Amino acid sequence: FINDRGIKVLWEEAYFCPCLNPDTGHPRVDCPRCHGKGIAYLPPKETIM
Amino acid sequence: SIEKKEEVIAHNEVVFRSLTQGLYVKEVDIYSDVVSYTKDVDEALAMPNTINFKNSRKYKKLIMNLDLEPLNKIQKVIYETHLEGL
Amino acid sequence: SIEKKEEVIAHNEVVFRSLTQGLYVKEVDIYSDVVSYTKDVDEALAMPNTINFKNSRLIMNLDLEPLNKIQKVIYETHLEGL
Amino acid sequence: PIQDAKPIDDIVDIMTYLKNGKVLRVKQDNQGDILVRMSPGKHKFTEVSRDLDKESFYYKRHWVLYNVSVNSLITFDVYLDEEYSETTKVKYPKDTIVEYTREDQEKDVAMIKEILTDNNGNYFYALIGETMLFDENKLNKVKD
Amino acid sequence: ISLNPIQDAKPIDDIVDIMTYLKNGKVLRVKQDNQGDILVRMSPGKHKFTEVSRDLDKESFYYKRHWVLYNVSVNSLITFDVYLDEEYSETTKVKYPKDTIVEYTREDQEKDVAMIKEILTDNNGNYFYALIGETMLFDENKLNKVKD
Amino acid sequence: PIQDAKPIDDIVDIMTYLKNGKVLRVKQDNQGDILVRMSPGKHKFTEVSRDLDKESFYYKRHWVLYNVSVNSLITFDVYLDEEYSETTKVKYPKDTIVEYTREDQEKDVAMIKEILTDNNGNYFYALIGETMLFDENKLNKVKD
Ligand SMILES: [Zn+2]
Repeated sequence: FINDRGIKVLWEEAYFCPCLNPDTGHPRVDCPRCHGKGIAYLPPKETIM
Repeated sequence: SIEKKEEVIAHNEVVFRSLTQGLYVKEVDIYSDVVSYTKDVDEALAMPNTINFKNSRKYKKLIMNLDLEPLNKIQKVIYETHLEGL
Repeated sequence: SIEKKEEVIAHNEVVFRSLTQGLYVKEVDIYSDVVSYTKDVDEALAMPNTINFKNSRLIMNLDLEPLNKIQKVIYETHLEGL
Repeated sequence: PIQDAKPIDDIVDIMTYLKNGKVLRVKQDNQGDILVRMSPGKHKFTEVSRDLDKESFYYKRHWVLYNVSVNSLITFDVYLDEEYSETTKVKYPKDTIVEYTREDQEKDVAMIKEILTDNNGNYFYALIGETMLFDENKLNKVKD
Repeated sequence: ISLNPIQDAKPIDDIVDIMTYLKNGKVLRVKQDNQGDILVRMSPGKHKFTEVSRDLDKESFYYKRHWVLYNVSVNSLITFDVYLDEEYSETTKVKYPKDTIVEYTREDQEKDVAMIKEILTDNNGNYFYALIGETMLFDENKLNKVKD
Repeated sequence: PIQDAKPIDDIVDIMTYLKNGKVLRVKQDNQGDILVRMSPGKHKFTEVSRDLDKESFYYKRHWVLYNVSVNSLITFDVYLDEEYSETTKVKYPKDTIVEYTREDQEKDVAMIKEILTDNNGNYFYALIGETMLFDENKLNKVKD
C-alpha cells in the first residue's frame, strides 16, 4: 500500500559535522561535508514515501 | 638528563614557492593567478592547514600550477625539563 | 630544515627531595621543615637557584636532597620540502 | 605508444585486489569519478570516497560506507588508482565516434581504439572495424 | 542397517570463491536476516547483470524458476551466510548439525561436552551422531545443546 | 586445594536458611550479583539488595521488597553471603569451556570442574568427562 501510493524519493540521514568549532559551538562557513550548515549528511538511500 | 618532553604545534599552514623565481606568493587576482611575490616567509600567502581546514577549494587553480612548489610550514614549541643533581 | 630557532630559559630553581621516600616537598612548617610530600616533580616546592638566596636560607632538614631544576622552552620553525 | 590505461577485465581480479586492500578507481558516465575500497578491521564492508586527488599533508581522503552493486563494477571501467594517468592528451579519446572515409573513398562511421605516438607528440588512430592508422586531421568527430 | 552419512551444507565464508562461482554462473542461495531466503544468479548470455529469485526449489519440469534484475550489494554477501543451491536442501534439517558442540550423558551418570563429527540416519529417520572421545553413536533425544 | 565456593544444592535448605534469616547471594548471567533476604517482623516477605559489599560504618545495605521466583533460586547458584569468597584467582574458572588434547593426542572440547593448588599458587584443572589433571598451559580457552 505504501509503495502503491508513495512517490520515489532519496533519503539521507543527518549528523553533526566535525567542523563545529569546539569553543563557539558553531560551524565553519564552507567545508565539503556541509556547505555552511551546521549539519552533515550521509550517502543517499533510495526509498518510496 | 632529559626528564619530560612535550611538543606543541602553534600554527600549520601551506606556503607556495616558485621553482624558477624562488620567491613566495603574497597576492593573487580574481582568477587566483599571482599578482605579487615576496621573499619573506612571514609575509607570504598562506592557506590554513589545521585539521578542520583540510581539503580546501580556494586555491585549486593555484595548486595545479606546475611552476609552484607547495611547502608545509609548521611552528612548534617544546618544553624540556631537566634535573642536574646537587 | 630549521629556518629560525631560539632557546630561552624560563626558570632556574632548587627543589627539595626526600632521600628515603623519594617524594618531593609539597608543603613545609614554620621553619621550612616538611609537613607534606608529593610525587610530582614540577609541583614540588622550589626556590630560585641564586647565591643570595642560599645566604638567605638545604639548611633545615637531614632527610633532604637539595636538587637543582631548570626549564627550557624552545621556539622553532620548519620548512619541510615536498 | 602510451600505457596510460590498464583496465581490469575480470571482476574476480577486482575482488582479489579488494581483498588485498588496494584502492580502485571507477569511471562514471556524465558523472564524477569515484574511488572504492574495502574497510579494514573486524568488519569487512565496501567504502567509497569522492576525493580523487592524491593523499597529502594538505589533502586527506574521506571514506564512508555504501551498498555498492556488482553491476556497476562488472560494467564500468575499473583501474588501480595509483597506476592511473589522469589524461591522455589526444583530440579524440578512445570509444569516441568519428566519421572517416574508407579506402575506396566511401564514408563510414567508426569509434576509436588505439594509442600510438612518436617522440614528438604526433598521434595516430586505428578505428574499430579497421586495421590501418588514421591521423588527427583525417578523422572528424561525430556530433551527438 | 542404516542410510549412509548425510552431509551438512557448508556456508561459504570467503568472498573471492563466491564471486568465482557467480562468474561461472553457478547459483547461490542467500538468507537475509530481515526479509527472506533468496537465490542469486548472474544473467546468462552476453547481457551480464545480477538476478534474484524467490522460487526456492529444484528446477522441476513443472516448477520454472523466474528471475528479476536486482542490484545485489557486496556487503549483503559478506554479512549474510550464503550457500550453494546444490547443497542447501530439505534433504537434511538436522537439529544439531556437524561441528556443533553438545552436552551428552555418559554411562557414569556424568554429562560431558563433545562435538558432533559424523552424521547418519537409520531407515526410520533417527539421526546417529558420532562424538569426539566416544566410539559408539548417540541419539538425538539423549543429547543436550548448551547455548551461550 | 581451596574451598572458596560452597554451593547449595537443595532449595529446601535455602528456605531453611531463609527461615533462619541468614542473607543469601545469588549469581546472575551477564548481570549484577544480588543478595536476598527474608523480612523481619510480623509480615514475612522476601527482600532484595543490590549492595554486595560488607556492612560497615561507611556502607549500609539497602533492602526493598520483590516478588522473587523460585525458578531463579532452584536454577542459579546460591551461597551464604558471609561465607562467600569474592574470586578464585585462576586463568579458567569452573564451567569454562576449553579445548584439550586427549591421551591419544586427539583434540576434544571440555569444561572445567576442579580446584587444586600447591602452596606456591600453581594450579591444576580436571575436565568434565576426564580424570587426570591439566595445566594452565595445556588448556586453551574456547571462544564463544
Ligand atoms: Zn562541516
